[PDB]
Amino acid sequence: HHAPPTLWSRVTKFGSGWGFWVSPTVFITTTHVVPTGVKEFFGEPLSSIAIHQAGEFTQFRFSKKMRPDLTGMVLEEGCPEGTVCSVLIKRDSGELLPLAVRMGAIASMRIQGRLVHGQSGMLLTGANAKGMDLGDCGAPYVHKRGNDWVVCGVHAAATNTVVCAVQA
Repeated sequence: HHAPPTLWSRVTKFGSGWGFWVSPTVFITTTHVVPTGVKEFFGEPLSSIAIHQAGEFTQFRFSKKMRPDLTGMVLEEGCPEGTVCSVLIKRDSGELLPLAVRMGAIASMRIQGRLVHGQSGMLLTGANAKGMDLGDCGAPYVHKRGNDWVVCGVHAAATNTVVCAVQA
């Protein structure tokens, strides 16, 4: 399943990586790419943003509609084992690079001394261009269930194995 243009339009440069608009008001990213010592995100003051973060997953809920062009989509805490997700990687040039990954177990993992609630996966070589393999932290892990796309994690770590941070 190819991610449609509106789905890619949710992937947004943020901090030292990327994040993803789940809805007009909800933005998700990986905690370690979030800038510190700032007074605003996307021009909105801290006092107008509800933060929900843990385990390398960060969610922002803005008090104002920031992306009213978007429908609200489902964010899930990971996905069933064996799901094939696409990691929606974008280059600075705007080139789109969906990377297929076979997902494994949701688990608690220590990664470089930080507690990560995440899901491991293995890149699906057979579903990516030859040689297309491992600043992309925060890219969303998505999959299509029935008629709807679901987001289930944000890119956090890699070595042919990857980990997305997850949160409900």
